[PDB]
Amino acid sequence: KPSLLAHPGRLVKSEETVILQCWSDVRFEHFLLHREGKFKDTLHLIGEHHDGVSKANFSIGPMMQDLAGTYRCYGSVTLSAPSDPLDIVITGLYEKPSLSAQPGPTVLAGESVTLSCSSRSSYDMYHLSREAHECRFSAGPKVNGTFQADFPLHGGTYRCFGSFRDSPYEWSNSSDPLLVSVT
Amino acid sequence: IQRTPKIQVYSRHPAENGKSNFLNCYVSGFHPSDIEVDLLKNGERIEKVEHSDLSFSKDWSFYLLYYTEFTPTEKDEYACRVNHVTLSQPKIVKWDRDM
Amino acid sequence: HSMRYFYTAVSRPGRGEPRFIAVGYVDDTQFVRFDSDSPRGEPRAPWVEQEGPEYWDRETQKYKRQAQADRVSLRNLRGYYNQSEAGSHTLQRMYGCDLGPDGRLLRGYDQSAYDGKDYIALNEDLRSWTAADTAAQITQRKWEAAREAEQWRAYLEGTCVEWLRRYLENGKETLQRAEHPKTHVTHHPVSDHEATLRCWALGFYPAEITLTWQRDGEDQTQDTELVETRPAGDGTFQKWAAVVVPSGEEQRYTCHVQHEGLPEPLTLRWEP
Amino acid sequence: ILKEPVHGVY
Repeated sequence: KPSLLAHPGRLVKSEETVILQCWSDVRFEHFLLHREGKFKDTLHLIGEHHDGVSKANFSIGPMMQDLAGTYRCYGSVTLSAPSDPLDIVITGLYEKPSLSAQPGPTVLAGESVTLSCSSRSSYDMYHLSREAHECRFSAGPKVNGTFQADFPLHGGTYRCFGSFRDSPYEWSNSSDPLLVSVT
Repeated sequence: IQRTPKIQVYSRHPAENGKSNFLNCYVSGFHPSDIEVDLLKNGERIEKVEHSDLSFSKDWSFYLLYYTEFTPTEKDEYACRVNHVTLSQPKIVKWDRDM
Repeated sequence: HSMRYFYTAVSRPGRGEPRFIAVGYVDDTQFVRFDSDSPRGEPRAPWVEQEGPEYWDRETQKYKRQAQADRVSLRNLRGYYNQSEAGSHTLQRMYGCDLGPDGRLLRGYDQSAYDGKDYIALNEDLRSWTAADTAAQITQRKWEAAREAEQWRAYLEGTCVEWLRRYLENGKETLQRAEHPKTHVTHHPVSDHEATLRCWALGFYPAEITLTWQRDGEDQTQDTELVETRPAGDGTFQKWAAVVVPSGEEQRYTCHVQHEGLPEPLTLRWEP
Repeated sequence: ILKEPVHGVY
């Protein structure tokens, strides 16, 4: 199966562009990029050949909500197996949440650190990136009117995003970058 | 929600046989917005007919004005044929020069 | 005076992308249109034909983007109601600003309907929404996270008012000048003992009119046939009001015409 | 003038 990679990453800010790179070891003379989601599509590209690597660079234009979803790429010699799914999200559609750390952003190695993403906006879900693969559903409203989730977590800069269950690929503006220093 | 259109056939100015005028069909109060409106001269579709851009009232129901240039005579009859999902058959309203 | 915009987006499942139609009015005078089915913002009144080509490019751009947002909105709306793919659905939005005698803001408004039914409206404070149902609560929640209420309050209180006052200056000879109606009464026999009296109001702008039949000076609110005010096509409006009277009692009936473009009401009487 | 389509998706 071919490989599908987002450059610089699968988190695309609204009105910005991302490139999906489809590349294989097999010599395919054409490449297919198919999105499944709110609005589906199939994109056709000729296919560059260099050192036994067959490659195409699909450019995903000014990011809009209809371009977000799960992309797969295929190669043909005139269809190959699907490339594993690549979820491409849009971000920046909603107000940004606050990211905190208990006990504190700077800890010593071995201390458990937890991150709290919170907002007055009723996000159903919250996403933890650093690259993202952590989703924790929200809890709230809190007496404050806050909707919050906790990500039990060496070191890095963390962001967190809110989203709603109906549109899993549409996230809030990024939270301010929180740097976890594990000394 | 489905609303049957109200149909009014009329002229832009008081009909005067032999004088240029415009024949209007005002359809309003209807929902959904898909509507077929023809203007008929002695039963025959007039081919060059224009209409206003889709708008709607406060109750969310739509209205459209179809119109065509025409010279009323005593010998010619005019009508408006409206077709809409709420209609069993197309509805024809004849032009009364005093309505 | 007021400025209102009317959006109509209609899904064409399997017949292409949703059709988006928009119209802008200043009082009862349309001035702009847009149809996604080369989509261009287009003037419909001569006093906006005097904005420059950068006004109109900006306008077109927003239009085509509203058509792309509506296309996603209708795709969400169907999801909220668990509606199928095959069915056509309608999304309407009306918004704009009224002005008071001071030429400044009286009220702003922004209301939406889905398949003809109320859906979400901006509250008068221009800070909150009312959600018609549980589907519209998801939209409210997203618009609140979007911080939309402010975008709209900056529109309705600022640019909506500034451009209405500029439109009204640019069309002062048409928009700030009421045209009073031209009235006459017609007469038709009805069966053997009755007769129709029809009171006509033509060539009037704006469209707000009151026609009333009086018998000896008594209001005949019942037994009066009142037709919907209708566009004439030349920018003016038409309305008639009929009453069925006994043959030979026609002289007791007076028609009364009230329109803001009149320094005295019009009283009419069919005489034989 | 038209209202700017910002994030008004329903």
